[PDB]
Amino acid sequence: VPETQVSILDNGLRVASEQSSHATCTVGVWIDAGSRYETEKNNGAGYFLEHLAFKGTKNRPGNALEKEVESIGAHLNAYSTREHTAYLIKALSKDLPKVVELLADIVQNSSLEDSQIEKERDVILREMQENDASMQNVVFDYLHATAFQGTPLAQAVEGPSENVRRLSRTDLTDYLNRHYKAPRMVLAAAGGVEHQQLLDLAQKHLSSVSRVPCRFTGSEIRHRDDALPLAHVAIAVEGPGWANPDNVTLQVANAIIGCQSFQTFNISYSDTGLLGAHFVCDAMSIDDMVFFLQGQWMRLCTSATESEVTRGKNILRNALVSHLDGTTPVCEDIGRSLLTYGRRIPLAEWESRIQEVDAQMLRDICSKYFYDQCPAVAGYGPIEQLPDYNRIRSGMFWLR
Amino acid sequence: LAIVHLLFLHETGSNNPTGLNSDADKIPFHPYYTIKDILGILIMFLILMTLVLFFPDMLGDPDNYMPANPLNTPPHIKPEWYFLFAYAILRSIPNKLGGVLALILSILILALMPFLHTSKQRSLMFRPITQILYWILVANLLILTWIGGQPVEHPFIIIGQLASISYFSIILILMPISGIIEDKMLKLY
Ligand code: HEM
Repeated sequence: VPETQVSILDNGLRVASEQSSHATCTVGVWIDAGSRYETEKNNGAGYFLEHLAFKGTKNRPGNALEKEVESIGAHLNAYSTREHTAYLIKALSKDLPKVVELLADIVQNSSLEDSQIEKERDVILREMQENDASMQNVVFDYLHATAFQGTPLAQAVEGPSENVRRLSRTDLTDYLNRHYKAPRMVLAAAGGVEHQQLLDLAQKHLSSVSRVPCRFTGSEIRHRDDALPLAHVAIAVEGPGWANPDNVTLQVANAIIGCQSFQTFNISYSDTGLLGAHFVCDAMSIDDMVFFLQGQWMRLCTSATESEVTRGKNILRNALVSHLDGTTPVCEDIGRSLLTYGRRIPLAEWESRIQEVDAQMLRDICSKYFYDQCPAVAGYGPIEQLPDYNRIRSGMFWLR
Repeated sequence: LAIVHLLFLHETGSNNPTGLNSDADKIPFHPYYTIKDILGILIMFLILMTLVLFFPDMLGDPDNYMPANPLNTPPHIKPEWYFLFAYAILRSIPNKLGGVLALILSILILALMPFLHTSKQRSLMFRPITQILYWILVANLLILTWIGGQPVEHPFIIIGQLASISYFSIILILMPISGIIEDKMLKLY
């Protein structure tokens, strides 16, 4: 697998690329700026700037931005999490010259027309009025609120309608001018790109970007609404983090676990996270599932089996992202790797960290993170038969 | 009969001190209320062992430590305390039969109690006049417990006669009339 080569410019912006023989490319800008860096007075600034970022910059007033990136034939894209913001373009490699200049405008020289600001406010607000339809997102934005009470990690990416309505260009300008620093930025490219050409384009454009205790609280939120047909319940404990080595032995544990829609998640933030399971079931069976889940976590903690570990190591092995997955998937990995680890971890190092995992250290790490821990519980729907906190806390351990 | 008592209750669930439908707020019992029953068991054992190990004869009668003599009858015969309320009633009614019947009714009046409920509110948490009548009922139950102890002579007898009259009149007459008045005060009747 070709190595990911990283350079660093005056601004501090990093320019990471991983050349591949695929023909198109996914060039993106990552920024270490999310809802965790907001201070409850600008709780929707990143989301609303993510809406405003494609509505024209000085150089591209009006629909120019979308038009050109449309003409070139590039499906631009963007997203915001609690810690990272990404603006990426998938385009024919030859178009890097413009895929990069366009990205430069989007990060700097952007224009937040107040007129547009008004509309985006309405857009965000109205969607939020309906964002309630995404029960799962709701469950996961409370599994965050009740687990990180009193911290900037409880607040959602979208923010409360309140802030959305109460936001102005200057505020946005601040978030833009405060959390868009060049040392906190990665220009990532994946696919048919040359690293020297991309470095020269980053020196030509984007060389102007200015250079400048999270806690988990074992708790419970229960939103009871009996008119909903199905119930969604998420139970999590404190994830190790992004950099913690044991994350890998925890991923194998998730691969061992894999009622209904019983997914499993290991969400990681800067030295924190949520490790757990989300399941949707008919109200009458919520109790059973919650118990089954526990029994399983407990199984790994005291009774793993090399065979199953293997099953888990292999599934993890087929999850690692690679040139095969495509440019975007890879870029995305390049941007997150340079933002979180500070380097791109190659797949050989991932394979080494997977093959060093055995059953004994898996049950040791699972006992470190699951056994006798206070979970965060978030339920939405007909959740009366969902057990309260003593029964779940008692199910977090075995007498035997 | 206690197993039948528990069954006839689970069909309906326990009541709450507000007297309202508690279906919106119910919790488990094992992890939540058991530690409460265990604590109550511990406190009851504390009172039982301080009754046994420190004052083993404050509730019994000394004359029970003599052997049974049919030729002598202890001059002061009193049934044990918890039978006293009944004892008072029996002594109060002049007629022997009357006493026996009233005595029985004393216990039975309770069974008769679910047919005397004339209020639209189940509990007495929001019913102050019937609360006053209830505490007057507890008061003259304590009075009847005391009278039983007292010997037959003035004025213990009259109190006994009144206390019994007041007991039956509060349970039979005063509480449903008070519940009607309380329903009238809330613009319900
Ligand atoms: C043999 C003695 C008795 C025993 C062992 C007994 C035991 C119990 C138990 C274990 C309960 C369930 C727990 C509780 O509600 O606190 C209960 C409830 C109840 N008992 Fe008794 N009981 C006895 C006598 C009586 C008597 C004499 C009455 C009537 C005056 C009575 C009326 C009730 C009622 C109404 C309830 C339901 C209380 C409620 O939930 O509102 N019991 N009993």
